[PDB]
Order: sequence, then C-alpha cells, then structure tokens
Amino acid sequence: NRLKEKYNKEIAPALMTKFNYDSVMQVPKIEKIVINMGVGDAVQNAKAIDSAVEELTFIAGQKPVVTRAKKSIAGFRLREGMPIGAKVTLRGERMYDFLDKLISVSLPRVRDFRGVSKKSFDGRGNYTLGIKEQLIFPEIDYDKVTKVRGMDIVIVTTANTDEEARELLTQVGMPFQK
Amino acid sequence: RVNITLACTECGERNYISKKNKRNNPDRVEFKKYCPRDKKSTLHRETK
Amino acid sequence: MITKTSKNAARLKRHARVRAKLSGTAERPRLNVFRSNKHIYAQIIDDVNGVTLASASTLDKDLNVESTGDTSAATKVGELVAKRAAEKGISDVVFDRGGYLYHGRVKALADAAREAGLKF
Amino acid sequence: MLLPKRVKYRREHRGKMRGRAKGGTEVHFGEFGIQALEASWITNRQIEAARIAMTRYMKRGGKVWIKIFPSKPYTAKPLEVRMGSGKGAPEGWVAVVKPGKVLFEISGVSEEVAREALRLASHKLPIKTKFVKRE
Amino acid sequence: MKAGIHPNFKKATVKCACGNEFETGSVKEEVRVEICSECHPFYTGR
RNA sequence: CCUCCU
RNA sequence: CGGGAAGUAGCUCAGCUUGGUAGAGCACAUGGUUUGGGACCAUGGGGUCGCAGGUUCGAAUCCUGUCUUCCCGACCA
RNA sequence: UCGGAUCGCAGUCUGCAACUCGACUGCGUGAAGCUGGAAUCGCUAGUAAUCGCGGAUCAGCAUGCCGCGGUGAAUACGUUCC
RNA sequence: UGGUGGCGAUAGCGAAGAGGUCACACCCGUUCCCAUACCGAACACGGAAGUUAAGCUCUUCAGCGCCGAUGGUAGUCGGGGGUUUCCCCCUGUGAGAGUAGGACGCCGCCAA
RNA sequence: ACUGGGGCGGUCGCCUCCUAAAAGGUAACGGAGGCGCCCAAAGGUUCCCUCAGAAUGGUUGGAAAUCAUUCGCAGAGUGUAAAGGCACAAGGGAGCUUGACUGCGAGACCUACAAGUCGAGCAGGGACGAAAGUCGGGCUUAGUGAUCCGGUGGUUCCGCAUG
RNA sequence: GAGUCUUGGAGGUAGAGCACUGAUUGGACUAGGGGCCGGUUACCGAAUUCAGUCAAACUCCGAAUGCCAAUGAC
Ligand SMILES: [K+]
Ligand SMILES: [K+]
Ligand SMILES: [Mg+2]
Ligand SMILES: [Mg+2]
Ligand SMILES: [Mg+2]
Ligand SMILES: [Mg+2]
Ligand SMILES: [Mg+2]
Ligand SMILES: [Mg+2]
Ligand SMILES: [Mg+2]
Ligand SMILES: [Mg+2]
Ligand SMILES: [Mg+2]
Ligand SMILES: [Mg+2]
Ligand SMILES: [Mg+2]
Ligand SMILES: [Zn+2]
Ligand SMILES: [Zn+2]
Repeated sequence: NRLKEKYNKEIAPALMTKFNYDSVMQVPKIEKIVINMGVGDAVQNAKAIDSAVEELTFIAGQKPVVTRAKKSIAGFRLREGMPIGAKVTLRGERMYDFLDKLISVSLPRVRDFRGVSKKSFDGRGNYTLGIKEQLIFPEIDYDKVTKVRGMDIVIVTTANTDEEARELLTQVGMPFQK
Repeated sequence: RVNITLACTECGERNYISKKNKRNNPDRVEFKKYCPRDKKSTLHRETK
Repeated sequence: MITKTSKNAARLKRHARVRAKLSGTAERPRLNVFRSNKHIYAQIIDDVNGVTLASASTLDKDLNVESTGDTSAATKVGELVAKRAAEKGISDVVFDRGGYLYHGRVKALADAAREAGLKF
Repeated sequence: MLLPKRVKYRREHRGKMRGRAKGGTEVHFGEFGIQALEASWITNRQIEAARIAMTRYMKRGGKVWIKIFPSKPYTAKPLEVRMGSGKGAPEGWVAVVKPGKVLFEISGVSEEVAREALRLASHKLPIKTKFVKRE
Repeated sequence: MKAGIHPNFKKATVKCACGNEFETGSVKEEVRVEICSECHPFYTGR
C-alpha cells in the first residue's frame, strides 16, 4: 500500500542521507506492530475476552491470540492460566495497511486529539501509544460496542536509538506533539 | 483414587490392574494392551 | 531495536540435539546434510576417526541442473553421494538431518539417497 | 545487646577453637586495637561491657569498631534436670575468638587515651589481650 | 495466514467528506470517514 | 416505670 | 519445672476443624416517640483477628516462636 | 425535550462602593431527584388543592409576611379510642 | 572460504579495526509442499534487485572472565613432649588465598 | 517396649539432610524436615523451545495482570520434604499414543534371614519416528505390611470303587 | 591372603574461601519511611558500591590420611 511504497521510494533514501549510514542495510524500518488489549475484567466477566477478541479481530484484520496469566496474583484475583488479554502481531502488508489507517483516519477520530507524545520511546527506538477508545477504528461500529475499552499499540523498529526511530515515524504521517 | 482391573474385551481375561481417580475418570477406562491368551494387542476395559 | 537471532546459530542447537543420539562409525557412517540459501551439500562421515568418506554438492560439475536451490537439485545430490558411497563400499548409514526439518530439499536428498542404494 | 536478626538454626554445635584467627588479625579501620592472645567464646554481654568501658573513657569522642559479632547461639538446659530428653533451649549468643583476632579498634583519640580505653575494656573480657597499632 | 480462522480482508477505499481518497486494506467494502489527516487541525495547523 | 434540692 | 487451653469491635461471644465473606448480642451514634427521661420504633457506623516469623497467588483460619491470662500435674521414697 | 442545583464566561441595574456579601439577564454547564423509614401536619366549602396579582419595609434585595381574585374537590357512618 | 569434528573459556565476554567475484549470510517473494496457540517473524518452498550493516571470516588488545607455577604458610599421616577447651617439637606430606607468569585458539577430515 | 531408676510426658514403620572424622557403615529421649500419595497426563515418543528478576516505554492498570524492547548461568522450574542432579535440559510447548506391555533375564549392588535395588540382552505383540532409535511409568531416592484364613476371575492339574 | 614400594581412581573432611545460601561490621551512597513544612533534618534505611568478618545442616576450592584396584618387584 501507499505507506510501504512511500517507505521504500522516499523515506529510506532520506534516512540514508540524514544519518549518513555506510550501507542501506543500516536504514531503520518498522519490523512489526503488536496490538495488545489487557482484559483484567475477564476475571469477573467471562464474555469480556470474547468481546475484546471480536473488536481486535476487525481492527487488526487477523484473529488475535488470547494471552493467559503467567502467575497467580491475589491482589487482582488472578490465577495462573486465566485468559486476561489478547494480542495480535502485524507484519508486512497487514502492518502497513493498519499503520496507514491508524495515522490517516483513526488518530484524527481520537476525542480532543492534540498529537501523540514524543516521550513514549523505550530508549532503544521502539514506540508505544495507548489508545483509549476502540470507536476510533473505522471497522468498529458505534452501536455494536457495549463495553468501551482501549489498547496498546507497539511499533517495533530496527532503529537502535530513539532519534532514528523518531525520524522514521515523523517521515510517516504520524502526528507527533508540537 | 481406586484400584481397577482391565479385562480383555475379546477373551475376558483380567490381564491388568491399575489405578484411576474416579472424580477425574468416572467412566470405565479403556486401553489397548497385550493379551497373553490371545497373543496380541486387544482392547481392555475396566471391570464393571 | 530488534536483535535478530542467527538462523544458523538456532540450527546448530537443533543439530547438536540430533547429534546427541546419532553418530557415524566406519561400519555405519553419518550422511550429514548442509543446506545453504543457494546450494545443498552432503557429506558421509565417521565420528570416531573424524573423517569424511564421500561427498556431493550442487557445486559439483557432474550435475547439469539449472537451480542449485530447489528440491530437484537435492535429488541429484542425493543420487551422487549414494553412488560415491557405493564406490567406497558403504551401504548402511544414519541420516543426520543437520538440524533441518526432515522435509522438502533435505527429505528429497534422503529419499534419492535411499533409492540410489544407501540403507536407512 | 548484639545478636543476629534471624538465624538459620537456633541450636548449633559448640564446635572447637583450634588455630589462629582466619581473618581480622590487623587493625584495619581504626588506628589502635586490642588483639586476642587466647581463644574463647566472647558473649554479647561481655562485648557490651567492653564497649561501654572504652567508650566512656573516650568521652564518646573518636570512633570504636567492634570487629567480633556474637552470631553463634548457645543453649542451656533448665536448672536441675536430668541428662537427655532433647537439646536445651537457646540461652545466649557468643562470638568465637581465636588468638590473633583484633576484637576492637579505636580511632580519633591519642595513643595514650587509646591504650587506657582498651586497658579498661580488656578487664571486662575473659581472655588475655595485647594492645596493637595499624601499619 | 491459516485459512478459515481469520476474517475476510480486502480492498477498502477510505473517503474523507473533506475530499481526500486512498485505498487501504480493511474488512468494510466502502469506508466513509467524516475526518482524516488532511482535514484534522493538529495535522493541518490552526 | 420514673419525674433532683431549696 | 512438665502438659494443656484460650487471646477476634467498648464488653461478652461465634467463625478456626474444610484458606478466598470479618460476624452476633449488648453497647455506641443519628432520627422518631415523650413535657422530659426510661422503655419502644426506624436508620447507621465501628475491628483486620495478641505480637513476630513462616507456608501459600492469597492466612482470623495451616506451621513455628514469643508474650499475656487461665487450667491440670509434680508421684515411690 | 423531566428536573434546574452547581460552576465557567459575558452582561444589566441600583448604589460613593456589590471581594467578603445584591438582584436580575444571555450563553455554556446540566448535580441530586423515579413520589420519600420510623413517624408526623393542615383542612368540613368557595374550604382544601392549585394558578397568578398587589402591598408594607425598601436605593437595591422576599421561596418570608400581609392582602387580592381565578379554577375548584373529596368526605363526615359515627363518638369507641388518641 | 564453506562444511563437519576433536580438545577443560589458554577456546569465553567486552573493545577497536579490516573483508566479500565465488562461498556463507542478510536480502526479495508466498503460486506450490509445509508453517503460525495470531503473524511467511520463525519453519517451508521459490528467487537473486540490493548489502557487507549484522551474522560469518581475519587482525589488534590483558578491562572482565579463564588457565597458573616457585617459595612460604595453614592443615595433617607417623613419632615424641607439655603449662592439655588447647599448644609445642621431629622425619614426611602439603593446600586455599596471594603472586610471577600464560592466554584474545590448538589440532584434524572433506569440498571449492 | 524404649526410658540416664520407674511412673507420667514423648516415641515405635518408611524417606531426605546434618551430626558422620573427604569409600561404605556408624550411636544418643542429638539437630532439622517429610511420607502412608498424586498424575489417564504430571506416562511413552517425535518435533520445537528457554527460565527468575530488573530497567524503559504503554489505555483502563496499581508495587504487581497482559504487550514491547534490552540486560539476564539460571538468581527459575522440576506434582510433593530434602539432598544429589538437570539449560546437547531431567525445565516449557505441540502432534500422535497407552511400553503405567506379556514371557523373561547374562551379570551386579545391598544384605543375618526375610526382603529390597539395578540390568544389557532374547522372544512375543505393539507406540512414536523418514530413519537411527527410544519406550517394561513419572529427574532420582518415601507413598507401604510376612504368614495363616477367606473372597473373586482363569485353568490341557488332582478328584478317596468308577462317572 | 597380608605388608611395603609403584601406578590409577572414587570421595568434599582438616584447612581455607566468599562464587551460592544464611549471618554480619565500617565507609561512600541514596530509593523509601519517620520527626520537622509539594517543603527540611546527625533519625532509621532497601538496593548499589568499596573495604571487612563468620558457618554442623554455606562451597569458587581443597589436603594429610583412610578406601577400592592394577602391576610387577621385595
Ligand atoms: K541418672
Ligand atoms: K506428549
Ligand atoms: Mg370547623
Ligand atoms: Mg422593594
Ligand atoms: Mg596454590
Ligand atoms: Mg520398661
Ligand atoms: Mg525417666
Ligand atoms: Mg504414656
Ligand atoms: Mg571416613
Ligand atoms: Mg562416608
Ligand atoms: Mg496363624
Ligand atoms: Mg470318585
Ligand atoms: Mg573449618
Ligand atoms: Zn484376550
Ligand atoms: Zn481529510
């Protein structure tokens, strides 16, 4: 799609010049996008997962895997092996198709949107942004949603540093806070 | 958790003993085991 | 960042796992496979002495195959190592799949090697 | 009164006290110190008496290190019982002190004051001792 | 993509009422948005 | 049921 | 000295044996009723389970130590 | 589309002056509240209930008070009990 | 160079460089076999536009890790002595720590 | 019955550690703990894999749920006590299974006896695997009780003149 | 069969050490808590770090002896 073509033709040659790499193989790319929904109210409500899956299914376009509890935790009333979340890993076209829709369409629909933060890099050039409403995604219908619930969206990149990752994401339409 | 006998379904010979949990396995357990009489692997079933 | 693991480093762990239960003697040597991106290679080895007895690759000029990568090349290589084995007086071997899944090119080599003579 | 905060086993073998001290045979933190010439258990009660005696004479000036810590528990049976019927209950705490061990060190006073402070402490301890200097 | 388990995913075409047009991949056949990157003010600048 | 002292 | 048993709201007691929920009576508080009390009626709130350590995802509950208070025993000489 | 508290902004008027501490207006905000436990009050007719209107005090400030009309019920067997 | 072995990390970490026609990689695809508790990431099948950036290969280095004497000391078999919770002596033996030092690989086989 | 006199209290079999003096063994009413099971997979096999914890980022979401990256001989796990082991895993995952087989068994360990332990290998008929091969329960070591008597199933055995 | 010499081996004691577990001293250092105003202090402090102690049920190590053997010799 347009963003993959934009990456190869425009962004990657620019980053080569920008950072003055020896090889084109050094140019940072987006590896994968992991979308996570933590669903701790699955402890209480059994159908919370079934719903949360269905939302994430349409948003991403792949069937999510249902994550389970690594430990029992008393504070949360969590037992080991309980379904308490759902992730989906996006690579290739399904990744760029998603990331295009995120930037082009969904992040505009965020209520009172004033850019995504410049702080939210991990220190090694991976970006994570927290969505609050699943209503922003155009596949999600307003009427069908009952329980409102957000998600984490990890953008993993081959950038070693934040400034290299920042550049790549800025070169994509991603609206960083001015 | 209880002692069981597995009788060969062909000849009827009570060939094996074993244990099972009745809570976990309430129905009569079945296994394919060597029957010395029949000189082959036959289905054996928990005795009623 | 994402530090990727070397496919070969992963393979060598898998190969070590094979080689724990499997090794060549002079009487019954080890038909090892190595499968590169471009080529496929077969060595017949005994591990007590540590010596290759026969070999065959897609680098051999005897093969007049177009694609060295594909399964058809593996069948040609599997024949040729089995022929060269029979010259040295080798019938029985153990197949060392080299960490690779017993599938595709590696299986194609193994199946060709059987038909050509070698007993496994 | 020094004792360990917890211990792995409340009842331990008494053990033996052969040999010179493994470590702590030189004044290391302080300028001056008192060295054991004989082996003994030193109880936590004796360590407190010795500490106070030297600290009072220094007028709480300078600095005292207590190089031994009474980690080893010792048991006693109740008065007047017969032998046997299990080991006695934990009674107190001792440090095992072998010849050569520097027990206390002192800094921040004169040698004359150090000598006297440590002399006074020596009379609280169940062993012969020698005054020592760092090098 | 192991078959059966996933949803149907195909050409889409998103359309800003504001006028922008482009074709992503999505589940819906005709996506129609009332806002996008070119219309929204943070992106444009006001 | 009870209803402080002068 | 040896052996038991308790220790939970202000007071008296359940819950412990089966690990996941802190209860009950009186008292306390607010309202009502009465000239005003009492009684009565309605409506609330109150510990974190002696202390410490342990096992457990999780301890009033299971294990240990300690403290306090009781009870029983201490015989043949 | 009940209700109109609370709060933000912008005003109006009186007054020397509306911070503490005025009323009113516009725009925005849009709380509790789904007819109220034990208990308890008024009223026998143009009454009760409900709807507006006026006045004194007063610069300004009334859901209070004192008046005014509009619409306009139900029920009373009876005297045992409070 | 690549494959495949043997040898206690003296082989390892870490750091700084160098290299790629072929070979080894990354790399480019998902029609097919096969594949993912989701994902062609991996595994699998195919490809050669690109690249030595990484792996891989080769130099240099003693910061970490590793190996490591000699001497001395502790201990101790045997034999004696004493002031006997312990200590001393004599013919043997002899650490651990510490250190001098070594070491940034040594030895095969096959193919090109 | 044991018993630093007896009574009273406690204990009695099995497993693990220390005491135990660097083979093995080794006492005390010495010091510490477990056991009288559990699991139809928590067994077999084939294939794949790597853990604790921390830092940093991130909706709800906290000290701590799920996600991502980095560091990470293991600081985890191994049904359960402990010890010895285990990261070519003995730890984790998935597919197919029932070897948690029948007949045995060179030879060993242990040992007063009775018992207890290990075992290559052979045959029968299988499981998994392309094959090599592995499999006679479980990382190992507790989870058990002689004889007599009686019950139940099987049986080319006996059957008090003969059937 | 035994003794001794020679050779090989199993094993974790004495000693020692701190690599693990546990205990523990001083300094640097502060997360955090406590007095004292989101602010400050001679009050305690986890981790980290430097140095230092200790251990029947600690071990990165590790004897002397003893033990099991082999090999001849005396
Ligand atoms: K006695
Ligand atoms: K399995
Ligand atoms: Mg009247
Ligand atoms: Mg007025
Ligand atoms: Mg040495
Ligand atoms: Mg007796
Ligand atoms: Mg007695
Ligand atoms: Mg008794
Ligand atoms: Mg011994
Ligand atoms: Mg022994
Ligand atoms: Mg009898
Ligand atoms: Mg007869
Ligand atoms: Mg020692
Ligand atoms: Zn049968
Ligand atoms: Zn637009």
